[PDB]
Amino acid sequence: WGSSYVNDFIDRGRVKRVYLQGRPDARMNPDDLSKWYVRNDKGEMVPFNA
Amino acid sequence: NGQANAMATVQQLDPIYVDVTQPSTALLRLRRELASGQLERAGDNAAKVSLKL
Repeated sequence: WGSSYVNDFIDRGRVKRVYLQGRPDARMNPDDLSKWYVRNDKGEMVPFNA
Repeated sequence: NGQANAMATVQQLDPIYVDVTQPSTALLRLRRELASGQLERAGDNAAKVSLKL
């Protein structure tokens, strides 16, 4: 959600930024908060609403 | 005789099991709202399931 700016890259001889964020379909409503998963220590994905 | 690793595998592609998952808190709130409050009334087409790739 927070759109983390990760590093820089070159474009047409100019230094520009590169960002990282989920797609717009995945962050619009609170139940879309349940659509994201995290990997536990054992290696499986657990949903965010768990 | 009785080794762990196999030599080959045979599979039946028709039909296909689809094992899906859902969190237990979602099942809990669905079971709570299914009885308390408004009745969800699952009905006849509760068996119907369609998937996307």
